[PDB]
Amino acid sequence: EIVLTQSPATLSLSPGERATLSCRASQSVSDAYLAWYQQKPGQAPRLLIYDASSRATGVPARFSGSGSGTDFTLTISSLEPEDFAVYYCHQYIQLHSFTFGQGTKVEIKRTVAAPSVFIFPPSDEQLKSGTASVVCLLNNFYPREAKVQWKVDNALQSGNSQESVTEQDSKDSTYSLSSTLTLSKADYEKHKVYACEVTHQGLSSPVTKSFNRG
Amino acid sequence: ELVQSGAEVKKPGSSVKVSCKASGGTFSSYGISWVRQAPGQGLEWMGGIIPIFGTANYAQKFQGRVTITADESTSTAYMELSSLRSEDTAVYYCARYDGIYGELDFWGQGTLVTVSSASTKGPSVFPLAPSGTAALGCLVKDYFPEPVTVSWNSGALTSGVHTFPAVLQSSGLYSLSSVVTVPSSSLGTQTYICNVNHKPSNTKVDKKVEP
Repeated sequence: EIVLTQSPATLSLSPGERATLSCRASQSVSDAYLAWYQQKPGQAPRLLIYDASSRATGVPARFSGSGSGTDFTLTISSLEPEDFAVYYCHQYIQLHSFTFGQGTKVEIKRTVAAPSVFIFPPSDEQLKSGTASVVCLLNNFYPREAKVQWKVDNALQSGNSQESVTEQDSKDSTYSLSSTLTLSKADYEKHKVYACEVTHQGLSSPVTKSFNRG
Repeated sequence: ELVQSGAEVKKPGSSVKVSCKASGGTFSSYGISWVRQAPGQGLEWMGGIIPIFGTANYAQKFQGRVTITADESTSTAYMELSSLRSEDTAVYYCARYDGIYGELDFWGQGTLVTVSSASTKGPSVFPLAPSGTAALGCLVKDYFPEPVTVSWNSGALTSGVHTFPAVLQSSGLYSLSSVVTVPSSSLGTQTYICNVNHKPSNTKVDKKVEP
């Protein structure tokens, strides 16, 4: 019934900066049956504020809320790297109907950081089974944007690597990334030099990590 | 604390029944709600129960498709959703609220329900071998469904540990690597084990990573 509208969808800010998130209700939820939750990646929501403005135990002072009727706000007065999270409002005026806002994603800006690059060769254990996974790690970088290209012998390989990025580190706001090249044992054994070449704005010229099949 | 049951696969058409176990027993005064989260989606309220009365409200969306119950004896509550379709794949959280208020002040850890006509497979674990700091890790390949937990040295090492989000491979099995940066000097002395647990298939495997 009561529709909560959160704004903005994403807030990209640096530490120190103020994050003010808005939550609008389709009808009055009173002197506030309104709450805010923080949801960090891989975790349950956590209560920050209830009754529009009441701070829950353990929630740091830099969090506060205000509003009544249909207009509410949550403020992180001075943003901290640990505040990377999605934030949700929740109205509970009639206990038979709980609705939530669509959330606001708070992302943390930082200084440019170079990826430390590593290459992993398949284990012998994996090879006995007839598959070769080759893993290239781009560690602790910023911003998100990176180019990982696989070089077998020296020809550009395509179409059989998957990437996965971690979420911004709670402590230093960096990303890490893995590129995994998966080949058949036969396909793997076709070539010799397996190379990972990483292009990032934290590096003056693209770094390459490689090993020779052995 | 509220302790939820392990993650499960269910086939389309069936029904799931998730447990939420309360603290001590004093969930007398408090309600228990079930909120679910579809992947990359918002929070969605399914229903609540005030246990001392065994009385349940539900969202209109989940009318007589959901049934929520409490067990007065051993202080656990249950959400049971039926006619599971692809759309019902979600993390199912239980949470505690006070009847005179309504804020969800404490939440369970979450229960992943994968609605799929696909069988449970445990993963294989392979070492990512060490290259003044050194990367080492573990590849956790070919499992179903999610999730898998990965710890290092039974919990003794947490610093510098990146465990990646799983990918879904073209085979329809998940894979993931968990890596760690340690001092180069500690390699040929400090021993490193990755502790993998895929609960849907009772698979605990501990793997040493050497160069």
